[PDB]
Amino acid sequence: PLESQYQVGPLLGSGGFGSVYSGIRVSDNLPVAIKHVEKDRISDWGELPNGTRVPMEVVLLKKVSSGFSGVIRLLDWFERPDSFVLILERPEPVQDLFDFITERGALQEELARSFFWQVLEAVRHCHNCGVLHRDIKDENILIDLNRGELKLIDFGSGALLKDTVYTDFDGTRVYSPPEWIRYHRYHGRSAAVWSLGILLYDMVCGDIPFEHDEEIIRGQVFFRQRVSSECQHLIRWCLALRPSDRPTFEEIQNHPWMQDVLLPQETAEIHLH
Ligand SMILES: COc1ccc(-c2cc(N)[nH]n2)cc1
Repeated sequence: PLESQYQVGPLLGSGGFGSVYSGIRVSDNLPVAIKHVEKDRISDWGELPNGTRVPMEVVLLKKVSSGFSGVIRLLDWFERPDSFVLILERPEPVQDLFDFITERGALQEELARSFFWQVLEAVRHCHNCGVLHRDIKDENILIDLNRGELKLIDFGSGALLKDTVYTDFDGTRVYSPPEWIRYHRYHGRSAAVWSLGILLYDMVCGDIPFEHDEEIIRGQVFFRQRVSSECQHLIRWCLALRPSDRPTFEEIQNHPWMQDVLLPQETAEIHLH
């Protein structure tokens, strides 16, 4: 079965998410990523339209895995006695946004605008599909270096999108909102906008704004790099302490800083090639 269908290459990475290997689909030589997740480590379980017991990650990936290239697509999955195996698409050449920022430093605003816009479109796709990611951050964003296209990865901390309060959270603390830190309660969309504010600051400053719980709660934004007034305004808006004071996705995309975005191919030509 799986073992004959795929040629296993080297280990790409491992962590909280499991172990991911580079691979090639034997039928058409297609580049793939093979992700292994131990059953004993899966806390959130769900069921497909048929009713098979699978990790929540598989449920969420199927709901979002269609035509749009802003989310990494689930090609297939397999159940083993003690693990689940996920076959994912693999761009080549690729680099995650964390590694990209680490190597190149703070991004030019034209580049951050293109990247941030693409993340916003990917998050809107997830929400339209009834999926909440819950771990939007530089490490969970892949850059397709040839096309200048960004892809969201790791739906392992995600949930089905709902309009009621969430009282559980297992994403990244430094990207978590003050309402979670203080009350252990948040609403999906406004918590997503907070994490987007953390991500934008990270792109234009080269590092995250807050380290400690006290800083998150105070929510005072200091700029360590030269950043335009419009970009600073948008960041401070996404990072409003009161969830109801944060912009909607529409308000972010209509912001003066978000106007005249480059197309992904133009972005690769100017900044990546
Ligand atoms: C280096 O290429 C990849 C490709 C895909 C992934 C991935 C996708 C999801 N949902 N988790 N991990 C990681 C690395």
